[PDB]
Amino acid sequence: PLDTTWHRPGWTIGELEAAKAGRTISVVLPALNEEATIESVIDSISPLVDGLVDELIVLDSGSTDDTEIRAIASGARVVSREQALPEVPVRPGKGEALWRSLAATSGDIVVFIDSDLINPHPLFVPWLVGPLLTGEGIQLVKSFYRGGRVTELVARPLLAALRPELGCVLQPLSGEYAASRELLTSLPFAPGYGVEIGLLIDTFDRLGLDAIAQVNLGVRAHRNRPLDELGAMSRQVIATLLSRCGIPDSGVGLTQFLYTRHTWPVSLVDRPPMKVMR
Amino acid sequence: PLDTTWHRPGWTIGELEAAKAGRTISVVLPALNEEATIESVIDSISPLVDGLVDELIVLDSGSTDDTEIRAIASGARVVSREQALPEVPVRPGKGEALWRSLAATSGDIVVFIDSDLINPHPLFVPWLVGPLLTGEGIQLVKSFYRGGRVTELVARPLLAALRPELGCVLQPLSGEYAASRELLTSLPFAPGYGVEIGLLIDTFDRLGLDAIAQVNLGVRAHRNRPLDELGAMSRQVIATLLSRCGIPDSGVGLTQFLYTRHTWPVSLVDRPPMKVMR
Ligand SMILES: O=c1ccn([C@@H]2O[C@H](COP(=O)(O)OP(=O)(O)O)[C@@H](O)[C@H]2O)c(=O)[nH]1
Ligand SMILES: O=c1ccn([C@@H]2O[C@H](COP(=O)(O)OP(=O)(O)O)[C@@H](O)[C@H]2O)c(=O)[nH]1
Ligand SMILES: O=C(O)[C@@H](COP(=O)(O)O)O[C@H]1O[C@H](CO)[C@@H](O)[C@H](O)[C@H]1O
Ligand SMILES: O=C(O)[C@@H](COP(=O)(O)O)O[C@H]1O[C@H](CO)[C@@H](O)[C@H](O)[C@H]1O
Ligand SMILES: [Mn+2]
Ligand SMILES: [Mn+2]
Repeated sequence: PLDTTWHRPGWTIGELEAAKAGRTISVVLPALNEEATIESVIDSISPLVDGLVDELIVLDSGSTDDTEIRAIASGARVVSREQALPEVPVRPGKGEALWRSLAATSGDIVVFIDSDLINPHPLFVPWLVGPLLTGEGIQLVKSFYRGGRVTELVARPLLAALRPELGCVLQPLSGEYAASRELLTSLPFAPGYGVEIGLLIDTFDRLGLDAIAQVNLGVRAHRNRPLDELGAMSRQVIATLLSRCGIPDSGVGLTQFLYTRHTWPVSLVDRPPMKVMR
Repeated sequence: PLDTTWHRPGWTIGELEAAKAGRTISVVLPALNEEATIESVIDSISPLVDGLVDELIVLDSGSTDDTEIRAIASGARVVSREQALPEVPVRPGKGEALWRSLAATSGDIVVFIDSDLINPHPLFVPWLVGPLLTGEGIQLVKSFYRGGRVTELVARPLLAALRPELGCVLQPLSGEYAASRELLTSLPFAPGYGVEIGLLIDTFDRLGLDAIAQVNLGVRAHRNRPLDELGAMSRQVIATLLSRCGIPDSGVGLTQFLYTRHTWPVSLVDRPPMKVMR
């Protein structure tokens, strides 16, 4: 029921660049403390600039390490959250950075690539924009690949429970996807780690499956985090997913006993469609 | 807000056995293919028989390996699901076995110990019945200890979302707990791996927190399973948890792409309170 390129796409960079037909392509890498990996990621994409890709920015989500200077040294334009929308104070979390990035870019197509990937293939951006440029009716392109414990224990079982029409999607929370600016500026942006599951469910409720494609990116690798930082990610994924399914969420943060106690933040506050800022 | 023995309880086996006061104690080990571990588990408890513990059974949930003969060789009474309730056909899953075991035992207090524990401490049963025998108003005693990825990514975040009053419980899905027969035969029994989260939420909705205690069992170890068998456990945990929170569950099983497709069963069918079979 869901368009799925299962094996390596066949289009070439010149074919895809032809099919642009006046549309522009923006690439955004959100970065919070990724000095180790940001340079390899930028370098996998920058060859495409002025060709297929018209714009590449690194949205610096508050990095205190060498992310900014290493990204500058790789030729990337670096935008802080403040610089993307200065009149609006900054909130924490990933969803904030991706929402803000819509103001700092202008491509008709926006591509999101996580800045914590290790040895990312240089055909990621070409593989993601493929269905947008060639397919008709595609507005969102998620990716799948190949670890994935929030996805496989939280997101996918919960979608099976509440939005079973999205059971065919293989990586709902994937950080690598592309979508049209029209779609992105229409949708609200969940906070924190809810942003991906939120844009998936919202796109489906607004356009159905036939506007959603997914593409195989081979196999991936990234930081594999501690189980506790996943508890908080899981919580925010649940919070967002319940909201889009009309289920009230208590707003209570996950408390963990390490034994010593600590409560993690969870946000129920979405950012509005970027359209309202026109 | 929740009674919690944080460190090793102080009662001794003779003190606890005095506080029995005419009540009997039944111990149940549900077993599906546990030949490797069933003997060590039985042996940690059998010294207590005819003393604190009045009855120990192994409810054989369909084992095709040497679980039954090794359990017999360790002096345990072995009951099959058929033998516990012959007039009712057998359904799969853990919840079925624990429900059936209420018919095959008769203690005023029932203690459940997973038969897949490695080197279980012989004070587990004494530590679990402690609050039931000495405390007043305690009807359910959960355990905590010390891995725990369904618990920490699914159960606890979801309880925070939907039943935040149970955020203090440290291991909602723990297989080691004790409860009164009156409570257990009043409650329905979720199917499969939903049985623990179901008995927790149901007990709370019926008696509040002050009927629930939890006790430290130190540190544990068991099989650490594949991520896919956890996906299905997670699904059934979600299914049961949504039901007790009045949220409709689609009944759609989790589909996984290993890429090759496969859908796992999920059950929405609880067993009724064992009382209805009187
Ligand atoms: O407030 C935030 C949180 C995350 N990220 C980015 O989102 C991606 C996914 O974050 P995750 O925490 O899963 O990875 P890690 O922290 O291990 O690098 C990474 O590129 C982060 O730099 C971000 O820009 N802002
Ligand atoms: O249909 C079932 C499923 C599980 N169990 C028991 O429930 C406990 C927890 O099961 P789990 O699958 O988590 O452990 P494992 O299969 O790795 O031994 C174990 O003692 C199993 O023998 C059972 O008796 N019947
Ligand atoms: O699912 C998860 O728990 C992690 C993968 O990290 P693990 O190695 O599973 O701890 O990644 C999630 O978030 C990533 C960033 O947003 C996405 O790229 C993954 O699709 C998603 O699974
Ligand atoms: O939470 C889980 O995923 C597992 C622990 O296994 P893992 O090593 O975390 O894969 O155990 C759950 O189920 C057990 C049996 O019912 C319980 O004893 C645990 O409390 C529960 O966490
Ligand atoms: Mn990552
Ligand atoms: Mn176990």
